Amino acid sequence: IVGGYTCGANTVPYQVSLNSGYHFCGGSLINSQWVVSAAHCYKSGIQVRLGEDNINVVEGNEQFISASKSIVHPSYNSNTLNNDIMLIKLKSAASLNSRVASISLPTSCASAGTQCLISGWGNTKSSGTSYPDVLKCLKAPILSDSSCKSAYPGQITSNMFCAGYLEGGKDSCQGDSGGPVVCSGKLQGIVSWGSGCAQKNKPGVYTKVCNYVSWIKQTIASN
Ligand SMILES: NC(=[NH2+])c1ccc2[nH]c(-c3cc(CC[NH3+])cc(-c4ccccc4)c3[O-])nc2c1
Ligand SMILES: [Ca+2]
Repeated sequence: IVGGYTCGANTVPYQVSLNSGYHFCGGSLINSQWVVSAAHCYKSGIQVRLGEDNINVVEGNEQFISASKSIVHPSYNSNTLNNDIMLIKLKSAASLNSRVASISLPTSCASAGTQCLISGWGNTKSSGTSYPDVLKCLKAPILSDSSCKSAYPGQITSNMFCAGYLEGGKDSCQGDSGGPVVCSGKLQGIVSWGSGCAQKNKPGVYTKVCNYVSWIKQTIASN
């Protein structure tokens, strides 16, 4: 997260860290046994780490659980990143409390101007790499589809939306991929891609979760 602030320990209880010997992507807990992340974060050997703040120090509240299976959307396109969503089923259910809790799926899509909270342990530098130990937060608005398509002509599908600042300086970045974009208590987006990080007129692009709620429910119900 570039231009954000320190969230504060366990203030984003649905945020998870996908780990393979190091933090490589974020995710969101949607129930005690399932996590939603981005398809491009897929790899084998994933350990889901819940209740984290400092990902380099066991401070208490952490729950490390292996993923039993990862389900990448069948229509995920790695070249356009269209349908960049994946579901991860945990080997055992997580113990939910105040520090570890799930976030609700939306019943309707959000409108432009909606203010959302984006969080993660990704790069905090737009020009260089600086990865944080604790969780960073950024409040950002959803931009209009016209501004988004104007910024990324021919690359935005109906399953994506832009959020952020056109002036640059505040944005999600590498390492934040797969993590949550929560607006009015509902998971509306998944950090997916962008051109650089926090560059002027190149806002972040997010997977539009409201377009996948029935797919998520049907997939969870049959697995
Ligand atoms: N500006 C943004 N809002 C933004 C958001 C998410 C991003 N994710 C990435 C990203 C970049 C790379 C390096 C490509 N030269 C790799 C990954 C990546 C992470 C895990 C697995 C595979 C790729 C990214 O998510 N850049 C990103 C930029
Ligand atoms: Ca920790």
